[PDB]
Amino acid sequence: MKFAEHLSAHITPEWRKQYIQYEAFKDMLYSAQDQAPSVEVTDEDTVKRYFAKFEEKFFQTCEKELAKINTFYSEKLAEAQRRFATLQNELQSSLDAQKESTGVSHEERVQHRNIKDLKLAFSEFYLSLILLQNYQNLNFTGFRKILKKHDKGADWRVAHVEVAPFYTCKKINQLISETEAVVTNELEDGDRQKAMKRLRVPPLGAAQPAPAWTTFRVGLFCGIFIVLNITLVLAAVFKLETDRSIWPLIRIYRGGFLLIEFLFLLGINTYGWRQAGVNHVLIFELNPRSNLSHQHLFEIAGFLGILWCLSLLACFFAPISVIPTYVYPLALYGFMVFFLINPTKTFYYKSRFWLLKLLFRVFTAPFHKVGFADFWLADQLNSLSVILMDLEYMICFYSLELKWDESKGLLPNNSEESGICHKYTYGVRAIVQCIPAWLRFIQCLRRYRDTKRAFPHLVNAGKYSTTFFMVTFAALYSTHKERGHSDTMVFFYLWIVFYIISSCYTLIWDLKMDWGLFDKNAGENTFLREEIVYPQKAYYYCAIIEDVILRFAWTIQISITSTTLLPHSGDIIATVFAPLEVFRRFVWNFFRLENEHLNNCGEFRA
Amino acid sequence: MKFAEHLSAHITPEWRKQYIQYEAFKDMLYSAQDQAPSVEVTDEDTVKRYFAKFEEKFFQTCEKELAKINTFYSEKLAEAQRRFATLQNELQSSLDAQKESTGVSHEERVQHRNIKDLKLAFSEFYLSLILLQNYQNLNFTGFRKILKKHDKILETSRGADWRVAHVEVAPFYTCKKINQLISETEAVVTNELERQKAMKRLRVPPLGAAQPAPAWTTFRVGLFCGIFIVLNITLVLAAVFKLETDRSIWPLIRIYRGGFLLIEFLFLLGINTYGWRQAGVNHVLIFELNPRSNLSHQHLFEIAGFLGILWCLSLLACFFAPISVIPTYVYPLALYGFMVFFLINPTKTFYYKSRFWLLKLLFRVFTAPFHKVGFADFWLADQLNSLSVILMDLEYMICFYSLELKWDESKGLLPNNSEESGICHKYTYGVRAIVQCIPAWLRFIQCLRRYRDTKRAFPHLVNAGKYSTTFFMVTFAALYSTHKERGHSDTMVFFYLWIVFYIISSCYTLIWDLKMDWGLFDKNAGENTFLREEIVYPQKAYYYCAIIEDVILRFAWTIQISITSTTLLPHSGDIIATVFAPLEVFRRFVWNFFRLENEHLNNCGEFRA
Ligand SMILES: CCCCCCCCCCCCCCCCCC(=O)OC[C@H](COP(=O)(O)OCCN)OC(=O)CCCCCCCCCCCCCCCCC
Ligand SMILES: CCCCCCCCCCCCCCCCCC(=O)OC[C@H](COP(=O)(O)OCCN)OC(=O)CCCCCCCCCCCCCCCCC
Ligand SMILES: CCCCCCCCCCCCCCCCCC(=O)OC[C@H](COP(=O)(O)OCCN)OC(=O)CCCCCCCCCCCCCCCCC
Ligand SMILES: CCCCCCCCCCCCCCCCCC(=O)OC[C@H](COP(=O)(O)OCCN)OC(=O)CCCCCCCCCCCCCCCCC
Ligand SMILES: CCCCCCCCCCCCCCCCCC(=O)OC[C@H](COP(=O)(O)OCCN)OC(=O)CCCCCCCCCCCCCCCCC
Ligand SMILES: CCCCCCCCCCCCCCCCCC(=O)OC[C@H](COP(=O)(O)OCCN)OC(=O)CCCCCCCCCCCCCCCCC
Ligand SMILES: O=P(O)(O)O[C@H]1[C@H](OP(=O)(O)O)[C@@H](OP(=O)(O)O)[C@@H](OP(=O)(O)O)[C@H](OP(=O)(O)O)[C@H]1OP(=O)(O)O
Ligand SMILES: O=P(O)(O)O[C@H]1[C@H](OP(=O)(O)O)[C@@H](OP(=O)(O)O)[C@@H](OP(=O)(O)O)[C@H](OP(=O)(O)O)[C@H]1OP(=O)(O)O
Ligand SMILES: CC(C)CCC[C@@H](C)[C@H]1CC[C@H]2[C@@H]3CC=C4C[C@@H](O)CC[C@]4(C)[C@H]3CC[C@]12C
Ligand SMILES: CC(C)CCC[C@@H](C)[C@H]1CC[C@H]2[C@@H]3CC=C4C[C@@H](O)CC[C@]4(C)[C@H]3CC[C@]12C
Ligand SMILES: CC(C)CCC[C@@H](C)[C@H]1CC[C@H]2[C@@H]3CC=C4C[C@@H](O)CC[C@]4(C)[C@H]3CC[C@]12C
Ligand SMILES: CC(C)CCC[C@@H](C)[C@H]1CC[C@H]2[C@@H]3CC=C4C[C@@H](O)CC[C@]4(C)[C@H]3CC[C@]12C
Ligand SMILES: CC(C)CCC[C@@H](C)[C@H]1CC[C@H]2[C@@H]3CC=C4C[C@@H](O)CC[C@]4(C)[C@H]3CC[C@]12C
Ligand SMILES: CC(C)CCC[C@@H](C)[C@H]1CC[C@H]2[C@@H]3CC=C4C[C@@H](O)CC[C@]4(C)[C@H]3CC[C@]12C
Ligand SMILES: CC(C)CCC[C@@H](C)[C@H]1CC[C@H]2[C@@H]3CC=C4C[C@@H](O)CC[C@]4(C)[C@H]3CC[C@]12C
Ligand SMILES: CC(C)CCC[C@@H](C)[C@H]1CC[C@H]2[C@@H]3CC=C4C[C@@H](O)CC[C@]4(C)[C@H]3CC[C@]12C
Ligand SMILES: CCCCCCCCCCCCCCCC(=O)O
Ligand SMILES: CCCCCCCCCCCCCCCC(=O)O
Repeated sequence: MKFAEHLSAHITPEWRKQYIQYEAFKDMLYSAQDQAPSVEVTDEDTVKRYFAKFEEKFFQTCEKELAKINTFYSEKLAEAQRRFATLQNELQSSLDAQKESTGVSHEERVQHRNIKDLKLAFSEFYLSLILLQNYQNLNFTGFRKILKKHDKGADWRVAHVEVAPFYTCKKINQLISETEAVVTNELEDGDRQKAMKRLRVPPLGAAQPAPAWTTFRVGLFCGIFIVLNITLVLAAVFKLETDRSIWPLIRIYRGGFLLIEFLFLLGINTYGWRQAGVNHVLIFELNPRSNLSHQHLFEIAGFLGILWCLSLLACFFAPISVIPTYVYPLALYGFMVFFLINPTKTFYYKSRFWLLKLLFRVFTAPFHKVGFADFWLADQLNSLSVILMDLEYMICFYSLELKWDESKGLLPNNSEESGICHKYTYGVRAIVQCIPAWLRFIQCLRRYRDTKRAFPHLVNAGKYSTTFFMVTFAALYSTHKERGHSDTMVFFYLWIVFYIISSCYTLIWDLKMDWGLFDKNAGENTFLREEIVYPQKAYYYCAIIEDVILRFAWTIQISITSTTLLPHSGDIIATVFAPLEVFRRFVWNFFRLENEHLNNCGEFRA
Repeated sequence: MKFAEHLSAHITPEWRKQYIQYEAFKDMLYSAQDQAPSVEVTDEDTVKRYFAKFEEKFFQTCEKELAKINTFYSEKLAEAQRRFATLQNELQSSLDAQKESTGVSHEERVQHRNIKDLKLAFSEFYLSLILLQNYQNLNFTGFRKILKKHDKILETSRGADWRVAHVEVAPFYTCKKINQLISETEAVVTNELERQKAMKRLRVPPLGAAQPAPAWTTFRVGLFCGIFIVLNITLVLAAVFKLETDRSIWPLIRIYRGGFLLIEFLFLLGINTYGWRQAGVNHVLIFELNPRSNLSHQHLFEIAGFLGILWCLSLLACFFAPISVIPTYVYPLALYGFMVFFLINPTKTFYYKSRFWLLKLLFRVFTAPFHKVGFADFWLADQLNSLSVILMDLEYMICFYSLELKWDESKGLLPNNSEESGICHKYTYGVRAIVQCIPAWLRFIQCLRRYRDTKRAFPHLVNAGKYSTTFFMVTFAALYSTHKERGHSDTMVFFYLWIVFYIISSCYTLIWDLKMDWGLFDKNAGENTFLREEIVYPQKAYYYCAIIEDVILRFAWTIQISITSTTLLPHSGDIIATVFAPLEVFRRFVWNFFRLENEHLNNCGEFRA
């Protein structure tokens, strides 16, 4: 799209006559491409003459429009400071009239109407300032784009555009800060939240509502998913066979359910960030022009939910009666992976390719610098470890447990489980669960070796490394219970000895390094930090309590399982707790990204 | 909303200091509203003095706003004519540059770039002209609203004589020259710049009305559509598998066909209003709807999907028979009862304005002779002509729940046997006949009233014949059926008449559709073969396909009378009728698209005159 159509789409005609006429230069460039001769048509010396002309005429035209853009941004910055002076005098007059209502009622009612009217006045003035940054940054991007199209110029953009007064003058940016500092101290008399609520203008080309077609698709997918889920519940209640164990099916489909729930919660998270003002575009280093809003994620979440409901429903009662049952769980995940890769330039190709790059960089953790996106994804994998181990179990079941001859082999004939796949034997289960905590450990050590700062890159390393010992002790306990040694219970102690640590280690951390709460300076925000982006502190306290509970939720599992001795209690509690784990990650994302935006806690961009 | 907040929604802030600052006057009214003394507080003569001072002070304030807005529109209209002259100079200079490529390539490419750029120039010129029309009519309604609010508060009528004697003669309203300025813009663009494309770019959809519906309503439309689709599929599967194959499902089909027709009609009406809005046919003026707030296509898709969901659920509950203690014959009654309740809900929720407007329209239509027929009344009374099967199904359901259903049996909705012998589904007593002729009676009486009101024997009496043919059509059909029941010879002699009138009614109401409703086959055709001079919709293939579709569908019974008399299937007639009813609603949906266009263009109904 070459930053040509969407650029004109988000261009206001009011200043369009003096923006970088990118479309006009496109027309000139293609039209003069149409008259490119060959070696025989014009001699090589004349070819060099033609190319030298082309390049120098393009560069002098660029110089002319460069001078035009500098002239406009100089006059408009003089206008911006003149408007600063005028609006400052008007706000001083409003403050004097406030003193006429404070230090010395129809008059007071008129004065607060005037206060709100000037509030709207600096709102549209902030909009004009946003238009001026549009001028600046879109001019920069158009310069780069047209010049690199000509090149396909570099020392020209650097030696003209990067030093031109139309981008070297970052004061307009801090002028926006003035518009901030003028408001909060004078308009709101010290209220930051209402300021950022009113004056902060969402981008017209990015934060605009998504097309009604995408919202309709989201609604259609959500409705189909709801009805399919209801039909699935009824099918389980009635049409499901009660004489066969349904555990392999649950274990196979628990990963897909956890992934779809995660995508839906991530859509909610990105909506929350966008509304609260946390510019995750900069934090994630995403493309400012085109990015996935919350609806574009709800769409994929609903589509995959429909896909999972249909697959599970076909697994419940066979519709074809000639196709074996296991084909549905195989095909669902197979074409989910296909949709993930999808080499063709369709179905969110930009975001899918970006995610594929991120996954490749994360998985090969030690040999790559850790950005915020990489750390964030390798942390998200920590709470989605159930998906990885469930995929491992599905592979094991399809390899060494499933009977390919029997059509209804997915649901075992017997109601008892004795296969190797769901056991901790050989340590395979232990290893596939420690993968997410291995990537984070390696990434933390890489950050330490890249910044030579022992803190917090080494405390993070210990926090991530506790799970190694915890899982190892759990595996030893399971094996020694299988064999029945005297040391068995001893290993159990070590599990509980380390588990209560590996939760506390990830509980004093989530509340202090990630969420930044319990700050030394609190003031009005009890137990919180100085600045709270989100509206109500009740959300903050609910998040604290929820994380405190969910980091120890394993206590309930280890309490019921070791006491009640139900026919099948461990699997039930694990399957119940996995969605709670994903919910905990969803809650954590809000406050982690907010703190990263505010205090730059990760020291990523510095 | 008192035309205050939604008004503030559609107000460009750049002229906000120039319109009537309605909120300000709302504040001044509320001031002295809290400053109104009593008889004991101030004596009666002083009460009159205070009230008269209030009248005079709002009156000179209204005079000040009158003068300010008059001066602003005078300045803006002088600016508009200077802009018109200057843009005419620019556009004729573009004509000269065009002649450079025509009478006197990079130059031609640049010329068409300036052509598209100037097209944009008059795009925002049209936007500014529309803003001036806003300055006119929205401010007009602003004075209307503020003065009438003051009148109600102060129990006076001097505000009415003020608006009539100041605003109605004010230069800012009497000067309709800005509307003819838009007219000149359109004429110049059509003649010089470019009809279909000219009315496509210049015509700016209203910012407060045609703006896309909130995403929280498009989402609801999607949710309802998806639930409906899945429920529809589950219902088909339940019919294929879980439906009992020993009983006759005919009473259920007949009871539940009416709701399906109504929901399909509402969905097709949503499609129709989207088509009118996109094609540029303003249905707001023609239908006499409120320009500010009206139902867009999504607001109708929402109700259609919701009612489809409810119908599908009711049919499913009648199918699976859950709870196991509530009988099967409660679900259709509950569904139709709640539909009626939702139509007549008195609370100010769920499209209260639209529902009250529809209630008024239905009351005016059904008491046909006593009310002057507008376009809305004629249109609604015409819509029932293709929805008569719903009225027939409601009559059948009434008869079934009264005289044939067994209240003792739980599974009484589906009869024990597989044969039908009840009176309800027959033509006996003419109850199935008079119910069929109700929409025709309403239309016939409405058009006779139209004649008695305009004294123009045409086309108010030819249309009366069109709506009266079906009287003889139903009379002969019912009499033939009754005489065939007994077996008298004359029944055969009567049958001819039915078929005879079948080719005298469907023909008669065909030449009407293609000539006086749609207005095609006009004497002046030109390039538009078989069509009228000006066509709004893009492709003429749509028009020809519509002609073929209407020709086929107005003659539907030809197939039915061809099949039920040949195969002699035990239940061919009911199957064919149930198949044809949705086709009948589709034929009405197609007819609307072109009837409204012709009414907009040629004022064929002669309604607004
Ligand atoms: C046993 C049966 C159980 C069945 C459960 C199956 C799952 C049910 C799923 C429920 C619906 C999920 C999606 C609902 C929200 C859809 C959002 C959407 O697409 O609309 C956009 C919405 C409004 O648009 P606006 O904010 O004006 O524009 C923003 C510009 N980008 O803008 C927004 O995005 C903001 C508002 C929506 C986001 C906040 C609320 C999200 C949903 C909260 C949970 C709802 C219930 C979830 C499932 C039940 C479990 C609790
Ligand atoms: C495989 C291991 C199993 C464990 C789980 C691992 C995968 C979890 C799901 C993916 C991670 C969550 C989504 C990550 C993106 C979040 C970032 C965000 O808020 O913005 C969305 C992002 C923006 O991208 P954008 O700015 O449009 O790109 C412009 C490029 N110039 O755009 C995005 O949305 C980026 C992500 C791609 C698009 C949405 C996700 C598609 C996933 C398809 C299904 C995956 C199935 C995996 C197989 C499971 C089998 C068990
Ligand atoms: C991705 C994988 C590939 C796709 C897989 C196929 C699609 C999903 C699975 C559809 C399954 C449909 C049902 C198949 C029935 C097979 C036979 C059977 O066991 O019947 C179920 C039961 C039997 O009742 P019985 O009285 O024994 O019938 C006697 C027959 N004369 O009968 C009953 O209980 C009644 C039947 C109820 C069926 C409800 C099914 C609802 C969902 C269907 C699909 C909806 C999709 C909608 C969304 C699509 C996207 C727009
Ligand atoms: C045996 C199983 C059988 C299965 C059958 C089940 C029933 C099928 C039900 C299908 C329902 C589809 C209707 C839902 C469409 C709603 C679309 C919508 O609301 O989108 C908004 C759309 C674009 O909006 P925009 O122009 O951006 O802005 C408008 C300014 N306010 O604005 C619009 O509304 C305009 C564009 C959409 C409307 C025109 C096309 C809609 C209908 C297409 C056909 C649908 C299928 C019909 C059923 C099949 C039989 C033929
Ligand atoms: C009883 C006899 C049965 C035979 C059928 C008779 C009823 C058929 C359905 C109603 C007729 C179709 C609706 C006609 C609308 C035509 C105008 C149009 O396109 O605009 C929609 C109109 C605009 O209204 P608006 O401008 O918002 O309000 C004006 C004041 N501000 O707003 C509208 O949409 C107006 C209509 C009201 C809202 C939608 C319809 C709700 C009705 C609920 C279901 C009706 C159930 C009837 C009983 C059936 C039992 C068998
Ligand atoms: C407004 C009206 C009043 C309210 C209406 C109530 C809701 C609509 C009716 C729901 C009916 C649910 C099914 C009830 C079944 C009762 C038992 C029965 O006859 O079952 C039939 C079939 C075979 O059962 P069988 O195998 O014999 O059972 C053995 C017992 N262990 O067993 C089966 O049913 C097979 C499983 C398929 C069930 C498909 C049901 C799909 C629809 C459910 C509702 C969806 C609503 C979603 C939208 C809500 C809005 C968001
Ligand atoms: O839409 P995209 O896939 O992101 O590609 C477009 C555009 O592709 P097209 O040539 O097909 O229009 C190209 O614009 P130019 O720089 O060549 O003028 C270029 O991508 P390619 O050259 O590889 O095709 C560019 O860069 P990128 O793909 O890295 O984003 C990008 O345009 P935008 O950066 O403005 O989106
Ligand atoms: O929302 P609506 O039902 O259309 O009513 C509003 C508004 O009602 P509210 O007082 O509740 O805001 C009133 O505006 P005022 O004339 O009092 O300023 C008045 O209706 P009521 O007095 O009966 O409540 C008026 O008339 P109507 O309801 O007939 O339309 C109408 O305002 P609009 O005419 O601008 O729509
Ligand atoms: C993550 C996604 C791709 C799900 C993984 C599915 C694929 C990769 C896995 C799951 C089950 C697997 C099969 C399980 C068992 C056997 C039998 C063995 O003798 C040859 C390999 C073969 C045939 C495997 C091939 C790969 C396989 C199809
Ligand atoms: C560098 C340090 C801190 C981390 C190294 C992590 C690796 C080497 C650890 C983490 C989890 C461990 C496994 C946990 C459980 C089992 C099962 C047991 O019956 C044999 C050992 C075995 C298979 C362990 C092997 C080593 C292991 C894979
Ligand atoms: C008390 C414990 C057990 C449960 C409560 C935790 C849950 C329900 C709370 C804690 C954090 C909360 C979120 C915090 C902030 C926001 C942003 C706001 O714009 C919308 C609500 C939203 C998205 C909240 C939704 C509810 C939420 C997820
Ligand atoms: C209206 C929307 C929510 C869909 C309706 C779904 C719920 C309310 C329906 C669908 C399936 C129904 C159940 C189906 C079967 C039985 C068995 C018997 O004991 C009667 C009640 C009972 C237990 C029903 C109660 C209501 C029920 C649970
Ligand atoms: C158009 C909408 C309202 C649907 C019509 C439903 C209502 C009006 C109809 C449907 C069936 C009807 C019932 C059918 C049969 C009888 C038995 C008779 O001895 C008294 C009246 C009574 C009890 C009727 C009352 C009205 C009734 C409940
Ligand atoms: C004014 C004229 C032109 C139109 C009047 C239409 C009315 C009066 C007509 C139209 C349909 C007619 C009915 C059609 C069929 C039957 C059944 C028959 O067994 C007795 C007469 C009866 C019940 C008719 C009575 C009169 C009727 C109701
Ligand atoms: C083939 C014959 C027998 C029957 C088919 C008729 C149907 C499919 C045709 C006839 C009239 C047509 C409509 C006429 C005009 C419009 C308005 C336009 O903006 C979108 C398409 C739309 C909405 C058409 C859709 C298709 C349509 C409904
Ligand atoms: C005007 C143009 C389209 C001609 C229309 C012809 C139609 C209306 C005519 C011509 C032939 C006719 C059919 C000829 C023969 C019979 C057999 C008789 O036992 C019942 C009526 C029936 C089935 C007629 C029904 C009406 C009919 C189909
Ligand atoms: C499964 C049946 C679906 C019926 C309705 C489908 C509605 C969505 C069709 C999408 C077509 C592509 C249009 C994309 C336009 C956009 O995203 O702006
Ligand atoms: C049947 C369950 C539905 C669950 C999801 C419901 C989504 C819509 C809920 C609307 C809440 C109120 C907001 C209405 C806003 C509006 O009027 O546009």
